[PDB]
Amino acid sequence: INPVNNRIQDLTERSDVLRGYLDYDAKKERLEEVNAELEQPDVWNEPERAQALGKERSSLEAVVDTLDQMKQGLEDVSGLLELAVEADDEETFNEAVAELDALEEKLAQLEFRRMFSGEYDSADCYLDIQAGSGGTEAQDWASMLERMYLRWAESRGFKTEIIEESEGEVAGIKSVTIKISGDYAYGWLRTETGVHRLVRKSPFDSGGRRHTSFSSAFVYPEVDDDIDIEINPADLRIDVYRTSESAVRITHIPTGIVTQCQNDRSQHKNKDQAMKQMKAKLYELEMQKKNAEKQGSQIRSYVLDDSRIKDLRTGVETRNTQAVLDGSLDQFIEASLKAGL
Amino acid sequence: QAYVKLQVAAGMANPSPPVGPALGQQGVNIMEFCKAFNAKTDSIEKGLPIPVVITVYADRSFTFVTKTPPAAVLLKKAAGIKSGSGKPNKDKVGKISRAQLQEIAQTKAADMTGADIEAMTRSIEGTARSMGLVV
Amino acid sequence: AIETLLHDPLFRQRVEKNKKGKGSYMRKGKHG
Repeated sequence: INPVNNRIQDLTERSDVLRGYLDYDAKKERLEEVNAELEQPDVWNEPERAQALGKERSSLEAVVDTLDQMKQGLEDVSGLLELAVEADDEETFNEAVAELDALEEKLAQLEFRRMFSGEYDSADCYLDIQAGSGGTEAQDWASMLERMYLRWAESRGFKTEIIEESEGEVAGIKSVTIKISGDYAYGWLRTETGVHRLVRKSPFDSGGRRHTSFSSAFVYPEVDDDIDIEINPADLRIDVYRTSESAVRITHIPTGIVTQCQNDRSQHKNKDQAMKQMKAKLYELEMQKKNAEKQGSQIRSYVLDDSRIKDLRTGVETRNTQAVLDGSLDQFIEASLKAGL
Repeated sequence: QAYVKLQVAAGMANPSPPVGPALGQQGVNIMEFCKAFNAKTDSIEKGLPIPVVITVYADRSFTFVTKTPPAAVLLKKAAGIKSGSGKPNKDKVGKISRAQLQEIAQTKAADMTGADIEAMTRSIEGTARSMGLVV
Repeated sequence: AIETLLHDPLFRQRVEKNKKGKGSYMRKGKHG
């Protein structure tokens, strides 16, 4: 029974948290005005507007209505439990124990929905880790980052694959494209776009000086065969180069951004892949622009000397640096998601 | 004379956001209809929707006779499911027994314009199938 | 424009000046 007891309160707490996150009062207010408008018969004369209003209302009701249900459902559960306690009957107790699960599940689902607001969160994505300016150290850092990300993916249950890798002459990697694959990958990883500041004492340096390196990650979802926009054949440049004949680089002239592929064996396959990547990138850029219209790049700082990692924007610190490196970065990502940046 | 069935759950008194102008399009007031609905409810269980005849006379005093609860909701209730099915032939969400369906059928008989309950049962079965539940 | 962003001086590899080692020597301390 102790676990059951624990579950009643915990669920309630999480519901409360969810409500807080929502900032439900505003939503309620919106619903109210909207409801009033709907009630007025002159709104339906203009059809499109009316439709829009209707659309607005229902969601508002439903989020709020869901919350209400949770509040009420929880209460009911509590009452049931109390009843069971009072009247020493097994069946009632069992019922009390059980009924709560469903509510919890519902709550979880709601939370998930809230989290993944964007349209392309569900789809798989292309992580892209490019090393810093510095030199060898930067490359090393990039490599480390890549390793971390792959481990994270593995932990999740994601199918990783290296689309492109460019190696650093001494050590590490100059740059690397990685295709992750699985359910809602982009929804997690889209937050982790940006620059990552490594700060450590350089083993590649002869002296024991403390170096500060950077590396960008850039994440974009796979949008092939669904999206209507296509690259203009004149703006698209194809280019071939040697593996490390097979590989293919693509270039776009107006925006001035490139994408490549070397994983496939023949040229044709590679080119197609590149095209796919490029279009996705374009889509991402367009959406970003849109967002901006509607409306520094460093996201995390890994300080390995003092042994603290601190996501900058969210403001969450952890000292288990090694763990984080090994792919225990879920915590940061979820925080980021919650924040809604 | 302006007769249409268009409403939600019986327990929700004065459903203005679901229905709104549809009930109060004609000269009859929004208060009255809701009140009537409430009155009707006291003899039966809350939670479920209920349709009713809306013969809107010129005197602003309407006659009304309730019908049986919605076919769908009743069907659902014996099944024990909230969401029915999305893409039912590809994968099955649930399933129903015929006896239960038959039982369900018999209780509606007053509103059902038909002598044979067998027919009703088969209709119910068909409906269930459509929804996405192989009998 | 990610490569250009990485290029900016903002993100150039800093190296912390020594206090006891090679570049140790300060002619004048932070305070007298």
